[PDB]
Amino acid sequence: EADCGLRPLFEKKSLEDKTERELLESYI
Amino acid sequence: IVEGSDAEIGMSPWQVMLFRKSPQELLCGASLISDRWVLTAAHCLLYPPWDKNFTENDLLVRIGKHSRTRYERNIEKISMLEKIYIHPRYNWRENLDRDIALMKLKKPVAFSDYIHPVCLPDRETAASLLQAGYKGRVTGWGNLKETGQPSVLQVVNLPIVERPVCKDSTRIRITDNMFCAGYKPDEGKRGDACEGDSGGPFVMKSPFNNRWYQMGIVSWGEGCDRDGKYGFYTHVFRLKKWIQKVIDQF
Amino acid sequence: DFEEIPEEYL
Ligand SMILES: *[C@@H]1O[C@H](CO)[C@@H](O)[C@H](O)[C@H]1NC(C)=O
Ligand SMILES: NCC(=O)c1ccc(Br)cc1
Ligand SMILES: NCC(=O)c1ccc(Br)cc1
Ligand code: NA
Ligand code: NA
Repeated sequence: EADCGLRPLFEKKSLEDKTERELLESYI
Repeated sequence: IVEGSDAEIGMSPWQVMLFRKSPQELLCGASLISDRWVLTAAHCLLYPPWDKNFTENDLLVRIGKHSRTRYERNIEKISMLEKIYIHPRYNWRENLDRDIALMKLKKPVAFSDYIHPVCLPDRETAASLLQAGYKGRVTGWGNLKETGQPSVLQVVNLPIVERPVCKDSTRIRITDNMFCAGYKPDEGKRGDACEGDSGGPFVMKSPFNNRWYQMGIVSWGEGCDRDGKYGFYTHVFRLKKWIQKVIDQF
Repeated sequence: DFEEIPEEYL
């Protein structure tokens, strides 16, 4: 649980997936 | 998933496939919330109108997958079920209110680049992020159109819809344990879950702590990707007290 | 439609 929601191939490497920015841009 | 795209490798490491042992087939999606607990929709396990009432021994969960049909040797992990728990007030008679179930695995699954749990929301994350217009992400191996099947996991981002619009789209009684998501006809963009996606996760990436949270469970829709219809999702936060009670007791 | 899984899981 302490490490939940942090993906090894993305957040843990500071790599972004191809569409997560679409989500961020909607959080106005 | 209709009008989605292929997932990236490791994009949804909490995604779980519910798999029928015999005949061998996809039943539903699901999600990994710890090394021994998997979250899904209750209707994936119990739906008397369709003579559906699975027991533990009928099912397997497959974790770490990308390909729908392949056995992904050295990547996926297959787990047997110790026990199924369905919300005691799940309403299969009327509207799938409280459409939630937990599955405890017989042995803990080892985490990897491909296998990692999603977070469940606290009250504040839910209040902040469950707002009309805010987008979440739905993933699954279900059909690509209502009337066909994907090679690999599909992903689509969809906006949460205002509750009055959700209610006015359907004759089904909508409850506070549900929310709906999808584009409106005038928005142009499209997308939806479809048959085989139910029980999988609707996730949002918190902009406060950069973690993924499971806000919904793919629950029901009338058709797939129809104009003026929306997909309905179990409101995970609203059912958190039951989730916690189950994990604490068992 | 699906590739057979290892017998150990069945
Ligand atoms: C589902 O099956 C279980 C096990 O056979 C049984 O205990 C339960 O009463 C059934 N539920 C319904 C609604 O038929
Ligand atoms: N007999 C159950 C039934 O007619 C039903 C219809 C729509 C939903 Br959503 C859930 C259940
Ligand atoms: N019959 C279409 C279908 O299975 C469906 C399930 C869940 C959502 Br959300 C949207 C559609
Ligand atoms: Na209505
Ligand atoms: Na629609």
